[PDB]
Amino acid sequence: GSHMARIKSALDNVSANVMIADNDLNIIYMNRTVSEMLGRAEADIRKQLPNFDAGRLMGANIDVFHKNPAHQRHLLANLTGVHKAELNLGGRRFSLDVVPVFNDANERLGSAVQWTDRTEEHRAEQEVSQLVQAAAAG
Amino acid sequence: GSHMARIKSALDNVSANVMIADNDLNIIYMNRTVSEMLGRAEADIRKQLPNFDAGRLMGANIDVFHKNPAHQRHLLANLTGVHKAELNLGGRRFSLDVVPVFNDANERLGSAVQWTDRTEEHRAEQEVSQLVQAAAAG
Ligand code: HEM
Ligand code: HEM
Ligand SMILES: [C-]#N
Ligand SMILES: [C-]#N
Repeated sequence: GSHMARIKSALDNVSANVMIADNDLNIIYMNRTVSEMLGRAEADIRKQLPNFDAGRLMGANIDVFHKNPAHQRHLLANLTGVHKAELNLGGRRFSLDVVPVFNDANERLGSAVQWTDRTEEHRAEQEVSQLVQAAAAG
Repeated sequence: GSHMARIKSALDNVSANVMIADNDLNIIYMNRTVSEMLGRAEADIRKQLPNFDAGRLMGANIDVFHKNPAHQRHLLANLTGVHKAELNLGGRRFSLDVVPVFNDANERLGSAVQWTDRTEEHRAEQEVSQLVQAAAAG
């Protein structure tokens, strides 16, 4: 359907990482920003997920990527509003934001995930964290 | 005990917002950074929590601040590693990171929370989020 055209228009060049999987968890869209970023980080990511091929991403099922794919599968299948969480990707830390997406006829197209790098914030936290616990007890 | 001295030394001037409550949820420490920041944001915060008095913070019980204080109370009481979440504070968005803290004799002193502003990231997410859902269905 032409939902796909509207999507490319609105997101293709926006500043955010954006990716969409269908109801089968098949990647059916990814914007330029996220495409560039996953390109660079491929080797680093491969250390974590040996199967990750950046160039083989469209069409891909994202189960491969998930520790227990059954868990996202359920999660997604019930998502109603936004889900907020974090992931490690290639030793970098991202906040992830997932929302379901629907066509004009309110059918569910799938799920939109948006990744925001927060590696620095996250390392800082780790520091302050151990620094505090070190101080509290020599 | 002198755990308190080591804490002030290590954290008083560090770049992070840091605050510690005891096993009773009484604020027993707050660093300079978080003190300055909560000062500024007091009026904004008061819109959300009418009781919030910035200047009356040491000694304060943080139940007042929590929607169902019973929930953090349980949470904290079982915390073993780090807890990561988010909060609204005075219409600003913060990532929060909570770790238990212990003295030299492994007694539990209480809980250390660290707040990291992510209002901008969070508004961006909201945008991209609705932008996507708008595009997917006119
Ligand atoms: C539309 C695309 C995708 C969606 C909708 C999706 C969905 C999700 C969701 C909902 C979570 C929730 C974590 C939680 O709350 O427990 C998650 C975690 C995670 N995702 Fe994805 N994912 C997608 C693509 C990817 C890709 C491309 C990767 C890696 C290349 C990936 C790797 C991970 C990792 C490492 C986690 C952390 C927990 C785990 O490994 O199971 N995801 N994902
Ligand atoms: C040592 C100090 C504090 C600790 C350890 C503490 C602990 C917590 C924890 C563990 C959560 C978890 C949220 C979740 O996962 O459901 C939370 C949420 C929250 N905290 Fe705190 N808090 C502290 C001080 C404060 C202060 C000073 C405020 C406001 C002035 C505050 C306001 C909130 C708010 C608004 C939430 C969101 C959910 C709710 O309102 O119950 N906290 N807090
Ligand atoms: C998927 N994150
Ligand atoms: C409390 N955050």
